[PDB]
Amino acid sequence: PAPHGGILQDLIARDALKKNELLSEAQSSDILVWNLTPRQLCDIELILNGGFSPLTGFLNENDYSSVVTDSRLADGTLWTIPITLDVDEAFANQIKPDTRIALFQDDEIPIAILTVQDVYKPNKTIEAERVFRGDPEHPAISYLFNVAGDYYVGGSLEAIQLPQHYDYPGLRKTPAQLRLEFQSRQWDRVVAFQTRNPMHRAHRELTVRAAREANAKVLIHPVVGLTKPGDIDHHTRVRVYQEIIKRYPNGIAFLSLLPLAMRMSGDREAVWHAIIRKNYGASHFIVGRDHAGPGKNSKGVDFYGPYDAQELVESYKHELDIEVVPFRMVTYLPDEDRYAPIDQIDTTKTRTLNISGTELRRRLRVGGEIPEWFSYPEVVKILRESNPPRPKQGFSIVLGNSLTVSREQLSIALLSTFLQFGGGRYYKIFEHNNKTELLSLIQDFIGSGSGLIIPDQWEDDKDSVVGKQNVYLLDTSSSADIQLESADEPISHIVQKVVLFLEDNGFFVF
Amino acid sequence: PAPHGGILQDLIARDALKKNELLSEAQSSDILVWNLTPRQLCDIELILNGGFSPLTGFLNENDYSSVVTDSRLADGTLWTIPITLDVDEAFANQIKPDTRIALFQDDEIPIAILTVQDVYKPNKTIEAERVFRGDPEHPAISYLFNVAGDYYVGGSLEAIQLPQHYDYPGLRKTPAQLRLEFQSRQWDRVVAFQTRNPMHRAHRELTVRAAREANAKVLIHPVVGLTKPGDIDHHTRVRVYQEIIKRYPNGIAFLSLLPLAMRMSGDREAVWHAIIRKNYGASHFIVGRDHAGPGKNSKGVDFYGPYDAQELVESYKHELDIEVVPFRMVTYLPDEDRYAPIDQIDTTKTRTLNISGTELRRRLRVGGEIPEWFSYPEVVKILRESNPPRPKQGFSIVLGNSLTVSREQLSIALLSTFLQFGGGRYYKIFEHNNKTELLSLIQDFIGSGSGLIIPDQWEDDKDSVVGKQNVYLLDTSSSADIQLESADEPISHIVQKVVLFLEDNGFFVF
Amino acid sequence: SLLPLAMRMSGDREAVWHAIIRKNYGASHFIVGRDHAGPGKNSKGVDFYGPYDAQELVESYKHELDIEVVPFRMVTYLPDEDRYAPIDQIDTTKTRTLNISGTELRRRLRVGGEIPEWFSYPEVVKILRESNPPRPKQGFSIVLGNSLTVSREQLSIALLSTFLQFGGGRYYKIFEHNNKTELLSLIQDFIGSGSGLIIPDQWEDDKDSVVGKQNVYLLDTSSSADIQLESADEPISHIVQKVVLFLEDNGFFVF
Ligand SMILES: Nc1ncnc2c1ncn2[C@@H]1O[C@H](COP(=O)(O)OS(=O)(=O)O)[C@@H](O)[C@H]1O
Ligand SMILES: Nc1ncnc2c1ncn2[C@@H]1O[C@H](COP(=O)(O)OS(=O)(=O)O)[C@@H](O)[C@H]1O
Ligand SMILES: Nc1ncnc2c1ncn2[C@@H]1O[C@H](COP(=O)(O)OS(=O)(=O)O)[C@@H](O)[C@H]1O
Ligand SMILES: [Ca+2]
Ligand SMILES: [Ca+2]
Ligand SMILES: [Ca+2]
Ligand SMILES: [Ca+2]
Ligand SMILES: [Ca+2]
Ligand SMILES: [Ca+2]
Ligand SMILES: [Ca+2]
Ligand SMILES: [Ca+2]
Ligand SMILES: [Mg+2]
Ligand SMILES: [Mg+2]
Ligand code: NA
Ligand code: NA
Ligand code: NA
Ligand code: NA
Ligand code: NA
Ligand code: NA
Ligand code: NA
Ligand code: NA
Ligand code: NA
Ligand code: NA
Ligand code: NA
Ligand code: NA
Ligand code: NA
Ligand code: NA
Ligand code: NA
Repeated sequence: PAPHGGILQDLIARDALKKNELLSEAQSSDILVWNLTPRQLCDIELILNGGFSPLTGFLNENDYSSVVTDSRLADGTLWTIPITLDVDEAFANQIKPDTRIALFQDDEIPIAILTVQDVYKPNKTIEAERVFRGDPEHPAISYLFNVAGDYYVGGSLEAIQLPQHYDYPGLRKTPAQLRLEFQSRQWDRVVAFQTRNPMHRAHRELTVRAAREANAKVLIHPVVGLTKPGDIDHHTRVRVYQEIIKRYPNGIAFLSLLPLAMRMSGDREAVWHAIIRKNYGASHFIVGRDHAGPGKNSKGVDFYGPYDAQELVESYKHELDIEVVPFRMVTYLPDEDRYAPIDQIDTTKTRTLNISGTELRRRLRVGGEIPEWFSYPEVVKILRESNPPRPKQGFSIVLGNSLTVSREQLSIALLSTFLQFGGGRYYKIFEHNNKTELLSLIQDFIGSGSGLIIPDQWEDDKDSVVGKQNVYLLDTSSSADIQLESADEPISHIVQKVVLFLEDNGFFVF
Repeated sequence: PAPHGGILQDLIARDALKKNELLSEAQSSDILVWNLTPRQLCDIELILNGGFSPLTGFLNENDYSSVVTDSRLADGTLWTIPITLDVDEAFANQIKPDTRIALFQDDEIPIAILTVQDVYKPNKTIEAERVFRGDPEHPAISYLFNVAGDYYVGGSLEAIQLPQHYDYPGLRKTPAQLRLEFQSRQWDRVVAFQTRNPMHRAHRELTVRAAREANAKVLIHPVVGLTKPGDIDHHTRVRVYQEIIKRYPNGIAFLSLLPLAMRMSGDREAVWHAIIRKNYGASHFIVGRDHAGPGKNSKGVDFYGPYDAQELVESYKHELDIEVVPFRMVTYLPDEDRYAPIDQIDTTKTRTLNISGTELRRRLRVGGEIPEWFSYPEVVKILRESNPPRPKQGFSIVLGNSLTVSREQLSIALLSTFLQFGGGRYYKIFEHNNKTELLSLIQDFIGSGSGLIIPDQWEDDKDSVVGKQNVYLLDTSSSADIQLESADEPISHIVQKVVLFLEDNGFFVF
Repeated sequence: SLLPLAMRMSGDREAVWHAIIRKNYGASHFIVGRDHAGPGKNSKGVDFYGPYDAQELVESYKHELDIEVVPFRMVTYLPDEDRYAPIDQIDTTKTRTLNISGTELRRRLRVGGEIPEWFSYPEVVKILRESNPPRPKQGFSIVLGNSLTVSREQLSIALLSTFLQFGGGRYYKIFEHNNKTELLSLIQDFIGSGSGLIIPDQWEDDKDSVVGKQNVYLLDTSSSADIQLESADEPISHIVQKVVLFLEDNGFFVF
């Protein structure tokens, strides 16, 4: 289908002959420079390659507000997610319209030249409410208030080069490249499958059903740009995708990585995803249950209805110009050993089975055995390997402040005690001295599977520098993960409590 | 048998009622304090519990020189290894005879009070030559010149408490305790087996043959104090011993950990070991091939003859007062599936098999399969788990100084590249900034199995702070582990060389 | 001992007959279980015979059969006790039973399912699977319907080349029958041999009887086509995908 807006805005192609010139300007000592934030690197790449057609830069206030309140660009073009260049007051103050800014990656690789149209201060509360539904726990809202700059810079782009990537060079196909891929294969019907999670059996069946329904080839188009916090890293997922793609009949599916930065904006994002997939050459786009939805908030309430996305996409059906293949909950049928859309069964006459993502991590963290019917063996192997069970996970024991015993001797005791257990885990007494360059290394070790014994707490002003993952506090306080009887409890006693606690949480298995 | 010298010098028992008094003196702000070095903690524990009877302190110059040149204490008592308290000039200068020094552990736990008899400066060259045979690569000689203090402090001890240990509290039996152990069991004949390596099938057979020859019960008495550099840590070995002990018939063997600090002094040490085991209650002591020997030097020549220890022990036979069970090379007999002393076979009429320690590590480092005949499965499992094969080992790539390319970009490229391989390894770009507190952490990560990408070298003055284990240098230099074509070689090229190098060395397996 | 008898599946009458035959052969006792010699149910789901008609009939001729009959009621499996037993001496709900009818049995055999260790011996199932292989090892035919407007020659080649890339030990062949019964009668032979046949044309209705309909699928725009096409001139790659996915859905292909 024709790219959204009618013209694929591949600016790399467009500006080719200005490459050298733009590059010179980008590195001229006079031009103002802004180093792109991670999400911005994702967005900038989708803008320059045509993935965000008709966009050709970051939204000015006129187009931005029109998207917030109208799900459309100022000219009426259907567009639900605002793509803006967020900066800080300090930087915002150095620019005026007509100004040319050089956009860099890692304060080293010049990506593009942005010609300023305007500099405004968005009302983040409206964007949060109208665009992401207002809930403060929503991933896009939390980003908007805690990471995003408070000033947006609307302006047009001139491409120097797409952001740099050293992993999967062959797989990050651009819209132009994907289209050629499909053509060389004479693929004129292609249903695209969005995803940010590893694909299990349900998904494989879902995608094949779609290929059959639409009479089209399958395009696995996963997001490797930025997804929901806590998601499985993309490297692991790519390994999973490349593995599961082999379960499809020969020459029916194609894999391509999408460097998109999701907002987990349920229904709006679904519309957005469809527009993006259309730009990339897809003729069909799948939209299953809770598409692009971030689940429930701490109160247990849904951020979106399980089918809001489908409803929203349905209402823009006649102007999306890409056919949507909707799916209802796809579940497992024990008694028949096969999956099927929930909308064509039940009646109690048939029993179903479903292993939610939650329950999935549990087995992964507890060494549980994931059902042969749920996912392929090769896939679980890859997953377990990236997210090992507790007995192979790292951790830290922080000797609380209330501790009255010798921190030095208690540290040694714990070290010697853990050492006798064996199991391949590496241990270390870790003195941070409140130095962030040491604090920031704590999760690195934990990530490496090592066990750390930290004799002292770090000042509260630095608590943010350390990831709380698998970090336990040994203290007399009520907020201690491992609570002590008294501040001067004898070491052997404290040691037994720490050992049994870790044993109870699966870190040790005898 | 009667402890060496006739009286078990269990000073903990002797000084019991002086415990409180000595403890008060040890913590009095006026007394001079010396914090025991690791090897000293091992020695101090063997002196205070009677393991070094008749010793009751660290050798004065008179007894020390008598041992260096006579293998005897000044009074004629047979004693081959000099046990001295080595300190530095600074400390030596603050003490005179009659002075009382407080000996601490971890500058916190008072171990004993030493009454000074003299302070002398030993001729380390003589001790090295007469006691350890002179070769500069010999472990005891390298320690003597690079770790030991240049001043010795002879003097008598008054025990406050044995050095603190939080691991294996039940297994570190003292001579008095072991003797009681044997008695409660009515064991009047016990053959002790010394060791610093994990026990394999050959050893199990060796020890059983001994039990049968001597008509005595078996005492597995391994060293957990200090052995040969590069040896398997004692925690792993203890796990191995506890595991292999189960392959003995019920109630024939006893396990006890010896906190001895070996000197790897072949024959002399053998004599010493025998004296030590006698003090501990053994009636028999095994002495196999190259007992307490450190193998060969870099030139391939033996530090000791494979049977020097046996010869030396034999010549002191009538005064050791503990029976020695000598063994010749115990090897494997394929054709008969069983081990046997080499002195009672060969003749070519029978083919043998032997997997030297060298070859042993190779399989462990290469994921090789260790023969069912060589060692028990449960044992190899424990070993592999502590010394994982290359595909699970950590490593570091240091971007050499000659590097002309962007260290920042080359770092990211390597990171992104390693990340796509998967396999449970954790990676990190590690910037040390020449800070030893960061440098000293490098081997910790490697030990944790992680892969580090270090963008810059560390000044040569700090090279000692980093263990060279699995640390590779990427440079154009000839001394580079991974040699580059030119300092400005393009990244993708450098990346391929690094990947293929690591792949060739087993770190990556596809 | 093998009995070269030609059954009539005549339930109760046949049971009487069987007993007479076994008596002639030297037996002193003859077993008569549930639905003995019965052909199950008809297309409407109704029984051809009562599950115990045979037993009743045999019982009424008891005094003149001169061979003793050992009657049995439904013998079923007892999970909780791991053992089988006549249904007439249990139930009461106090005990849970289990029964894998013959129907369900073929299903696993055709779907590669795993037959329970309690149901049959391993050595037996092995022999059965080997004689009645699962779909992924079964043969089949795709008949290019008459309504087909595309090049039958090119569509045949496409299907052949497509199936060939899957691998799995199956042998494929474009099979031209030319309405010759000597060729038609060979179709099931190949299917029986596990081979996959691509047949470019239908055979005249007057010969349809010469071919066993087993695993023979019709690719056509008609409603009676096993694999229904959108249009008679649907482009080949499209038709190929439909045929592949259909066969994949019916277990002939597994990836
Ligand atoms: N059980 C299911 N039934 C129907 N659709 C599903 C099911 N699971 C996942 N999907 C669909 O698969 C696509 C991607 O799934 P996910 O990676 O989990 O999440 S999402 O954030 O990319 O939407 C979405 O269209 C989603 O709705
Ligand atoms: N193959 C062997 N034949 C005879 N004796 C052996 C053999 N292997 C080991 N031993 C003996 O076992 C004891 C301890 O062995 P090791 O742990 O390797 O080294 S040692 O430094 O403690 O002697 C020593 O008496 C040694 O000589
Ligand atoms: N579950 C069962 N309980 C009692 N009898 C059975 C059962 N299954 C089979 N039988 C008996 O076994 C004999 C032969 O069984 P089948 O081969 O299945 O069928 S039959 O056509 O020869 O009767 C018959 O007497 C039949 O009634
Ligand atoms: Ca703000
Ligand atoms: Ca819900
Ligand atoms: Ca108290
Ligand atoms: Ca010196
Ligand atoms: Ca030799
Ligand atoms: Ca050059
Ligand atoms: Ca019935
Ligand atoms: Ca047509
Ligand atoms: Mg890129
Ligand atoms: Mg101790
Ligand atoms: Na179009
Ligand atoms: Na930089
Ligand atoms: Na359609
Ligand atoms: Na809703
Ligand atoms: Na349209
Ligand atoms: Na618990
Ligand atoms: Na201290
Ligand atoms: Na000399
Ligand atoms: Na004897
Ligand atoms: Na010699
Ligand atoms: Na004696
Ligand atoms: Na090589
Ligand atoms: Na009836
Ligand atoms: Na009769
Ligand atoms: Na179906």
